[PDB]
Amino acid sequence: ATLKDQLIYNLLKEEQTPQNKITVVGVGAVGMACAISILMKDLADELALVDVIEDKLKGEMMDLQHGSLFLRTPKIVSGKDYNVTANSKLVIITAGARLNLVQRNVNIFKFIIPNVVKYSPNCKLLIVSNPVDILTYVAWKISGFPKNRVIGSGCNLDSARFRYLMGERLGVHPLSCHGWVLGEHGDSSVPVWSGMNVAGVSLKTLHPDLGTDKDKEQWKEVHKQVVESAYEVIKLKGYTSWAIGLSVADLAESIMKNLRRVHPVSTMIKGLYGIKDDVFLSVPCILGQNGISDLVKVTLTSEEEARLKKSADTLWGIQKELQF
Amino acid sequence: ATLKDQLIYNLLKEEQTPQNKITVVGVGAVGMACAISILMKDLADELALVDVIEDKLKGEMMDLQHGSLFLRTPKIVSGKDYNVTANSKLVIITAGARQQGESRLNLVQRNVNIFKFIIPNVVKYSPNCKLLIVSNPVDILTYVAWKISGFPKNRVIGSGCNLDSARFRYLMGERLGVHPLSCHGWVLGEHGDSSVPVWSGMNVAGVSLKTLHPDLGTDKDKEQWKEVHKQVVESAYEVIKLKGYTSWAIGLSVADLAESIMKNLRRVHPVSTMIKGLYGIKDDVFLSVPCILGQNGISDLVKVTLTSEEEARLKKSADTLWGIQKELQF
Amino acid sequence: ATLKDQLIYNLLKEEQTPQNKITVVGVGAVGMACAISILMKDLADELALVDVIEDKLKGEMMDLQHGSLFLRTPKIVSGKDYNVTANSKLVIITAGARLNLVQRNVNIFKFIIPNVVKYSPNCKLLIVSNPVDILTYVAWKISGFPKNRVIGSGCNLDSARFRYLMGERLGVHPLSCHGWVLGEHGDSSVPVWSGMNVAGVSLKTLHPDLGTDKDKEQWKEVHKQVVESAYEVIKLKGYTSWAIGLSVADLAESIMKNLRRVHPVSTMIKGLYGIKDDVFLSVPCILGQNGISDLVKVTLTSEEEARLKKSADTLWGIQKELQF
Amino acid sequence: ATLKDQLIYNLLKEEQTPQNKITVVGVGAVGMACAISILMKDLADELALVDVIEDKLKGEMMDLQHGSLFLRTPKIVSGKDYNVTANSKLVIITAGARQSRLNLVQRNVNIFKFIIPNVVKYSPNCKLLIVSNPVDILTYVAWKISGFPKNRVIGSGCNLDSARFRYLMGERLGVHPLSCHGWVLGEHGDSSVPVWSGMNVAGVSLKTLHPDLGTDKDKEQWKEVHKQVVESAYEVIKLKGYTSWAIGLSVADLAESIMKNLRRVHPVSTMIKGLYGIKDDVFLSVPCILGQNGISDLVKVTLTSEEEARLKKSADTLWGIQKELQF
Ligand SMILES: NC(=O)C1=CN([C@@H]2O[C@H](COP(=O)(O)OP(=O)(O)OC[C@H]3O[C@@H](n4cnc5c(N)ncnc54)[C@H](O)[C@@H]3O)[C@@H](O)[C@H]2O)C=CC1
Ligand SMILES: NC(=O)[C@@H]1C=CCN([C@@H]2O[C@H](COP(=O)(O)OP(=O)(O)OC[C@H]3O[C@@H](n4cnc5c(N)ncnc54)[C@H](O)[C@@H]3O)[C@@H](O)[C@H]2O)C1
Ligand SMILES: NC(=O)[C@@H]1C=CCN([C@@H]2O[C@H](COP(=O)(O)OP(=O)(O)OC[C@H]3O[C@@H](n4cnc5c(N)ncnc54)[C@H](O)[C@@H]3O)[C@@H](O)[C@H]2O)C1
Ligand SMILES: NC(=O)[C@@H]1C=CCN([C@@H]2O[C@H](COP(=O)(O)OP(=O)(O)OC[C@H]3O[C@@H](n4cnc5c(N)ncnc54)[C@H](O)[C@@H]3O)[C@@H](O)[C@H]2O)C1
Ligand SMILES: O=C1N[C@@](c2ccsc2)(c2cccc(O)c2)CC(O)=C1Sc1ccccc1Cl
Ligand SMILES: O=C1N[C@@](c2ccsc2)(c2cccc(O)c2)CC(O)=C1Sc1ccccc1Cl
Ligand SMILES: O=C1N[C@@](c2ccsc2)(c2cccc(O)c2)CC(O)=C1Sc1ccccc1Cl
Ligand SMILES: O=C1N[C@@](c2ccsc2)(c2cccc(O)c2)CC(O)=C1Sc1ccccc1Cl
Repeated sequence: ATLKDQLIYNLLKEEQTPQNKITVVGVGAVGMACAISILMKDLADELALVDVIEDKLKGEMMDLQHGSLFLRTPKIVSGKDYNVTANSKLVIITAGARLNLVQRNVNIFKFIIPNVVKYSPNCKLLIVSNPVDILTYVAWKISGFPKNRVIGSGCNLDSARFRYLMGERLGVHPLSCHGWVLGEHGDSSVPVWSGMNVAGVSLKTLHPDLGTDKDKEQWKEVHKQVVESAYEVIKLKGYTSWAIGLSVADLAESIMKNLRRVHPVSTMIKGLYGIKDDVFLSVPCILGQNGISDLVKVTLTSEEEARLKKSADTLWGIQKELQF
Repeated sequence: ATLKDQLIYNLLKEEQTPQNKITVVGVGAVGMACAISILMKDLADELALVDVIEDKLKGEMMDLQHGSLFLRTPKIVSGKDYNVTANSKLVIITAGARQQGESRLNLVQRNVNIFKFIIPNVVKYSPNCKLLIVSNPVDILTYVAWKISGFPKNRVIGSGCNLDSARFRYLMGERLGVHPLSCHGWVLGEHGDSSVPVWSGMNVAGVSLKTLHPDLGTDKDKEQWKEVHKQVVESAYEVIKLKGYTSWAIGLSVADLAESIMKNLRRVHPVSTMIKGLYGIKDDVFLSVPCILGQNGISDLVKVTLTSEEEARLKKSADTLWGIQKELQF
Repeated sequence: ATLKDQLIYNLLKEEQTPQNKITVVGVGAVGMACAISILMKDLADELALVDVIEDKLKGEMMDLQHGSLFLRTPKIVSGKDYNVTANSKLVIITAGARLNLVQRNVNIFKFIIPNVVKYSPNCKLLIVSNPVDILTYVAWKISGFPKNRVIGSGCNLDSARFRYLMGERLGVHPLSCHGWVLGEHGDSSVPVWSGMNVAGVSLKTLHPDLGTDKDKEQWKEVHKQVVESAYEVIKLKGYTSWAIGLSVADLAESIMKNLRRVHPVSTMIKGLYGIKDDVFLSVPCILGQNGISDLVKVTLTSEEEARLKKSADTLWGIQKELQF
Repeated sequence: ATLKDQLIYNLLKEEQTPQNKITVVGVGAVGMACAISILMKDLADELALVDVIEDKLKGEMMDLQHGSLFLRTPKIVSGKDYNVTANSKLVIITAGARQSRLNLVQRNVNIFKFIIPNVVKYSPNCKLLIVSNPVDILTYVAWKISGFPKNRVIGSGCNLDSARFRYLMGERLGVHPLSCHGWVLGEHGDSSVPVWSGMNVAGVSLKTLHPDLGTDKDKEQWKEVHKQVVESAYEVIKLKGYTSWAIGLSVADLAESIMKNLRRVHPVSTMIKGLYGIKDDVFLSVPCILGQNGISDLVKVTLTSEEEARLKKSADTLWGIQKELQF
């Protein structure tokens, strides 16, 4: 007659599978920022963590667990073995180590993806690890999931940084500053000037020289600052964490709560802008409980299409040379 | 005109003084976990960050700012200068660099020295703020914050046993298969190794565990519930061994205190306060008891009936702390 | 091609079922208060409303729908026909008359409960309609559900009001004021004085007269004022809504997110306190994804135990005369 | 000693002036919906309720207070006397009672003549958020009676109109209303203007994709989406007898920008003199930046000639009513 048995009468031991489980793969600075943002948004009833460094993994798990009083996620687990990830709705891959980088990371996915698939055959994959557009393709390929269930973080953070910088210029909350950065994540991303607006007032229409060499106000600087800010953050603190974690949590929210909000994420663009290769790039997608159910067909200028087409060529050039 | 002027007509450019500003001093692992938890709880309309390492400081600020789309804290600032902290309602001190293997005395003297410059700068720019001390040793450093600031007792709060208690309830919830929220239990006194678990208060739904199980908390306990408090101490060392530091649990616990304070909730939390006049304690020491927290900081405290042995452990901590504190120079 | 097909490319069209659906039966003052609170707590991805008054029902649905921009519940439906309630995790019954009260609400349930079960066989039932302890038994009896999946709102509001009044006297937030009102909802509930505490400090130990007539401070009136308050709110306002909505939403949060928090709700207490009859009364219960998995065995004084057994006799006396 | 004093030692006997206080004037269906939504969004540390029906007011206060355990707003107060409203940051006016119009007007002006001065006396530094109808006119009336600068007098205006529109838009497109952008401006209600040029998803102009958007020759008749916005309002009233939830939610959204100084852009009613050839003191909805000082800025929407003419017509009609009011 334990104290537990004296205190509590059990009606059923009928344990059941977690209903809204999320797994993060890789407990580096990016993965843990994703984890804490996810925990604080009450998106999962069970959170699983996986990594190859066993000590760091257990220690992060316990540190999260010790915050359980202040959370609404009743079960947090971790392990190197992927059985802990079983029955995840969403699995978020951040594992890496900050063309060498590709095959290096391709070998890693060859282990991770099949294990993820093994234990959550019907999950959505959200790839954050870089190069994210290539690695989203790699995951799509290895897992054999339909295109809707393999999502890259893509230009989600790029766009968010853009909207912050735009809001600073205008003196307006980023929520009310709209603008899309599409295509290849990072250096070669495309700011779609035609979609930039506040309250439906297109900045292109008011300012027809927007984002061109002529522009007297040099709004191209804003997109340049998006990439410059990324290098400056790494220069200053060594890594990026908070912003990517907050943006991934926002994607997870749409997926887990089947919101059908639209986000700039990396999806297979074969069939658009004259691209015929099996490659992934960022366009606005509708996110929900089976991942990317729909995408928005943004009208690009000839110069913008050309930039996406060049990225798709560069990326297929790397991908045809890959060993699976 | 410029594009901004063509787009937006300005009605006025007046005023602009923060209504719910929080400052965090020290942007290490603890500081930044406090910052992100505070931001995701929509507690502040402005967050200020302060450190001595200028590069790190600026990059941490930027990193938070780039997540602005996903938050409702419209202004994040940072700087080595305390002018960025002006008009803070709450100022959280997580500065000092964590202990290696170094001792308490070495930690004490280095962090006392750090506070001698931090605290007056905080007081200058935010004379009416509540101060929340997290840096270790927390009970001593809360005293130090109080002595230097000249603040009344209600506005100097030490994180104290708030994390100890959170871990205790976590562990208690594990053994019982109940959410920590519904497992009640208080760890009081000196933060860390010497903390006191108050067995008589441990309950679920108002049912005293001690009443059900009289051996609870004793050596004669066949179920060794006394290990639950031991594991609170053990789990802390273990986390530090495994990942090198602690961040998430302390950050979450601190954001909870900040919530009570900023929203004037008058919830009861176990935090360190100036305890002179209780438990036959006569010296100026800060220890954790259950404190009502709100917009004036600690407005009231709960008088917990302690056992002879629990009273003795607190008095012992008070004697030891004061022994250190009398030999400090200001 | 339509504008939609011009703007949006579909990957997959097949309609997925809701992951976290809740139904509210009865769109009166209580039902809609439950709904708004549930909606502002982000507990459901689908909300279904049912009533017999078709106009009021449609209008209430539309009114919620028109607030969709400010919510995170992407689908809101209504109907007199229970097919709109299909696949609910949780079904909350607030339909009824605001002995005669019993028989006529029993006749309503003979139609409601089978229809609920038909379309959501694995749902948790949460009963709010009065008299709640009797009607919870009625719902259990008719549904054929196991007892863990039939939950009466019970003493959850009574305890919430008790903690509010306690907080006012002590000048402490009700969250930090702990105290349990158990047994039969309403006039015959039992305040468990031994459990009343702040920070683990027993009020009864500090103030032995607590809950007796000898008490100079009349702490016994705190429990009486719980009952007086209910009647007073009705006199002043005509009904109660907000408090009960909020309390139901809190129960729903533990159920839907599997929190395993303890709440005072109505459950089958046969086998406890000498009770032999098939009756439902409030004890502290652990709430999660399977409804009530466990029960806290509160130590009650001789008088408290007898008060509970008395209620059980009274409730069975009524129950045995009912026609199903 | 008392139980409280044996349990609790007091360090200071309080009490600060209220720091994040909101008052709601009028505890009808709309005001109580505003109240619950504000409470569930943790926007205030003190909520004050005012009305002229004593019993109802006291009963609503108690009902809310009884849910305190589940809220984070530690002080909820009410009264017919406006001393209970002292030091509010934001005062929300939903007083009047449900419906001619000029009847509703001069009737509600008589009400405002008592309400507004009382509000001003106890919170001279508050922002006013007017919800009561006709909202554009009644926002003008609160502005004039108060003597407040125009930045602190905000009308709910076309906020609800724009949210209904976005709901309808999202229903058509199979997208969440958050990702469906579109603005309904001008006079709240029957005469509101859908700005077809701003209507977009992901910055893709639906007008650019479909130049017939919002026109008569539109083969998909997207004009009906605006008509449905107005038809929706009549339908709700017919079906349930009043509107509450949606307006409450939208108002709470405005309160959040204001109390948290977010500087988000919302379609609210503001003094529009000097724009679109409007020369009178009239309040019409345009996109406004909302923060701790109310409306600090407004967005200059480029309107078609027909859009501008509709705003001008509302302005003339509104001014013609306003000029005749007795204060
Ligand atoms: N798409 C975007 O917007 C962003 C992408 N990223 C990417 O996130 C990735 C990680 O970033 P950091 O956390 O800063 O690196 P990190 O070095 O701090 O952490 C990486 C983690 O991956 C783990 N790991 C390595 N191999 C593994 C394996 N086979 N299985 C499981 N875990 C394994 C490591 O143990 C380590 O904990 C990088 O690829 C980085 O480029 C970074 C931020 C922005
Ligand atoms: N009370 C509790 O339960 C706590 C649980 C965890 C940690 N607690 C303490 O937080 C502090 C800080 O922990 P952390 O892990 O964040 O230390 P770091 O070394 O990583 O970071 C410290 C920062 O402190 C900064 N620092 C250092 N000096 C200064 C000055 N003079 N002003 C401002 N900031 C300063 C320094 O640059 C670092 O950025 C340490 O005393 C821990 O024992 C206490
Ligand atoms: N358990 C608690 O703590 C409670 C606190 C407050 C209310 N409690 C009870 O909720 C119910 C409902 O109270 P409410 O104030 O909401 O009554 P209303 O009259 O406003 O609404 C009842 C609705 O119930 C509808 N109704 C009536 N019959 C039906 C059927 N057969 N199916 C569906 N809906 C039905 C009817 O049309 C109304 O719309 C009643 O038994 C109250 O005693 C008890
Ligand atoms: N702007 C929008 O989009 C709105 C959409 C919905 C409704 N909107 C208006 O809110 C108000 C109130 O609507 P509601 O439906 O709540 O009317 P009620 O009759 O139920 O409530 C009115 C309350 O107003 C009170 N009242 C009446 N007079 C007073 C005075 N003088 N002081 C304080 N309170 C007063 C009265 O006693 C009632 O309690 C009305 O003008 C509606 O057209 C506007
Ligand atoms: O923000 C980051 N930091 C990384 C980076 C920064 C500059 S180039 C790559 C990065 C690099 C190394 C380590 C690390 O943790 C992150 C990884 C990454 O993809 C990003 S987002 C980014 C990067 C470049 C341009 C624009 C953007 Cl929006
Ligand atoms: O959890 C922690 N980690 C620290 C620690 C852990 C064991 S002893 C001190 C710590 C130590 C060293 C570096 C560092 O960053 C933190 C600092 C600290 O106070 C705590 S909380 C703690 C510590 C000991 C016993 C019980 C508790 Cl609830
Ligand atoms: O608070 C209420 N109001 C009702 C009531 C009130 C007095 S007796 C029954 C009620 C009555 C009529 C309409 C309605 O919506 C609710 C229904 C009900 O159960 C409650 S809770 C209650 C009722 C009596 C004593 C104690 C409590 Cl905690
Ligand atoms: O939604 C409502 N209901 C009211 C209404 C409806 C049709 S005309 C006025 C209304 C009317 C009567 C009573 C009442 O409580 C509300 C009050 C009101 O302003 C609105 S919003 C509205 C009204 C007309 C067209 C478009 C909109 Cl977005």
